[PDB]
Amino acid sequence: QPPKCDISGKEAISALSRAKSKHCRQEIGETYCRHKLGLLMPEKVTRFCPLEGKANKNSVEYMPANPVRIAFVLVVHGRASRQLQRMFKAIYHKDHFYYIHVDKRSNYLHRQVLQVSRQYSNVRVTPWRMATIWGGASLLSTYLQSMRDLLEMTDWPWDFFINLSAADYPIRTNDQLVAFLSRYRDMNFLKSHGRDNARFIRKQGLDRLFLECDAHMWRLGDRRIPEGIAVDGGSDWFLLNRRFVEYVTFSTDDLVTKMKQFYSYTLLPAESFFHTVLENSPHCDTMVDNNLRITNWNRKLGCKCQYKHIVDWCGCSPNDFKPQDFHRFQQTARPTFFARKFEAVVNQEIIGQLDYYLYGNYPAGTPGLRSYWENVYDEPDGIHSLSDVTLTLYHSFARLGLRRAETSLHTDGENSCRYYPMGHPASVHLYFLADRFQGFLIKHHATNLAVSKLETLETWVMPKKVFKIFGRLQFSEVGTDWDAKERLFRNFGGLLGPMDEPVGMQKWGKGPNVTVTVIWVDPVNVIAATYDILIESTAEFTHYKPPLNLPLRPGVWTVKILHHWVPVAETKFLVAPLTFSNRQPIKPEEALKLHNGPLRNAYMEQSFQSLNPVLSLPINPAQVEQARRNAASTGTALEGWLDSLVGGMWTAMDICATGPTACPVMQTCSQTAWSSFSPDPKSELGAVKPDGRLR
Amino acid sequence: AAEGSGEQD
Ligand code: NA
Repeated sequence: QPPKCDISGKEAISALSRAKSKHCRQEIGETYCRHKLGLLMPEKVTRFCPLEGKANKNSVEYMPANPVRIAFVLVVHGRASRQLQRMFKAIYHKDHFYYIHVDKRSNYLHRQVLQVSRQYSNVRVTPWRMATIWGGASLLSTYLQSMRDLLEMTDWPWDFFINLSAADYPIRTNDQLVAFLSRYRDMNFLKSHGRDNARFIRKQGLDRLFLECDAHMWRLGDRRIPEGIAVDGGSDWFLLNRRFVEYVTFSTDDLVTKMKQFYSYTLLPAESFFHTVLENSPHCDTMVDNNLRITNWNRKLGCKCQYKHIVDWCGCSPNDFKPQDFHRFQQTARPTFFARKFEAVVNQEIIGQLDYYLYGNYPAGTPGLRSYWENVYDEPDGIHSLSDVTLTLYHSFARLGLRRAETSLHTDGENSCRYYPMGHPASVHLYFLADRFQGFLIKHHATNLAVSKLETLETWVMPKKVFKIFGRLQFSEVGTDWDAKERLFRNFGGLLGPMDEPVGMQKWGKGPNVTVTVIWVDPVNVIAATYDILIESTAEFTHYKPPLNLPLRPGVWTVKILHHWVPVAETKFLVAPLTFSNRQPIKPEEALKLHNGPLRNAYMEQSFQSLNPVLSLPINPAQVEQARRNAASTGTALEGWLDSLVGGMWTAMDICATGPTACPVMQTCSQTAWSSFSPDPKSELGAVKPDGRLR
Repeated sequence: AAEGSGEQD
């Protein structure tokens, strides 16, 4: 249907053009036309603060007689349940309160959090769940709804509100935190931007109208800053006392009313809403320009406009701490009690240092302290939440494990370690040891053919080393989902299919500027691409995604690096053929069109046939034919072709049984050191101790 | 260190 008014704004037309759903198209038009007539946004607002400007009202070894009780609001997303459990263990005290909001799209994490809320009476989860996208206006809705709920919980007499993510960690003990806040229980802790205020409004987009819908922040046009109030902002991590939270929730004065309307259509609203209300409210004289946090900002790495697909704006993110940053947690300039961000899949060592420094070492003999396990697929979420690539390869890993079981037993009689696969994988874990990726752990079901009984197993598969080499080059890798801020591939295993667009990365050490040549070679020695790159004298990482026509020929690809025709190093990566299409066994007409190389005979318009003889890469006419025969195969023939390629690039390190087994050489998973069923006390949550702590 | 996660356009 047509809109209620003529829509001529360039930005709004662009959003209507890109919006997918009918529901979202109408909400865009309605908001635009309401703003067109000037009855959506307030233009003047009352200020209730008696101060002409701001406040900024500026030891913890004493024992308070009336210690404050804290309400921790944890807004979490992702897969890092075990790291979250570890931080929860570090901040837990029986006298505090914990209200956990789990992103609507993180169901695995929500199931793990429910097990926590059931063990402890002072831990609850929000029954409502939002899809909190970066910068989305739904984050302020999340905070404001949680404050209303918390104020109505009569049995929870809390004095402070603290918000935390799964990437935060305490840098001081709970006892010191309670002592400090008990001494300043009438103060609100908020950190401002600390730069020019006019530029702050422009960089944040406060003068722009945004609308959240279909998990996207659409930019609709311009708007005026309301007159009569002072707009401030900064970090959206704060500490607010119950008095001020009560005012924000229940006040109907001109300031709170018009700000809730203004900030319903605001990008990053939690980064300026609470600042602005407090500064212009009767509580303005309580603000401390310090949020008691250390945020690891490194804008030379974290400002890459990496959310352009979620919001109609650019943005920045803090970096993850590394072990060399431990000294920063010992400064005494200003008081600080929390820090972010931490990520166990990026660097766990610094987390261990921080935790043992606060609460002491674990006893000698404690297992798992240098290990990390992260679940990347759980059966209740369904195979349709996986892709055809990950589903194909997880099945292959499981079969690789069963083949290890059969070959591990040596006997002339019947083999009691012979299995037949059943169904789909039950779960998949990433496995790290001392900040070094070890591979995948696949839990799967199978029938033991000797006794004819079903068993559950977990298999450990690890990728074979492929990088082969006084230059500056330190490492070379091919992958997808390159993280420019943390300089790593988020597709950890390098799982690739024919329709994927690989990326070549190189890592360099200090040295003078040089230029190198990169060569991409497909499984039958066809050169796909060639280009030179200047390695700046300061460059540490380089990467590039060549434009290759799809589908990619399946098999083992090779990337080579030369310096004026002098070979330097090389790496390999696997483009795997797929056994599933839409989660169903692939049909001959589909396998044919997908596994026979790119439509155009070559990968790019430019050809490089002149380089095959120079690089000693002849093209055997027999391989090309066999590759054509492999492209039409299905079923068993295709399963044997895939498993052959996987076996050449992956190793089944071990396999264990979760319950009773008939295979006499199979370990019990709980008795191994690598299984996700083995003890991991640092992330396990037991009974509350006499001191009220879990750690 | 400065605060604010927004960069223009
Ligand atoms: Na509970």
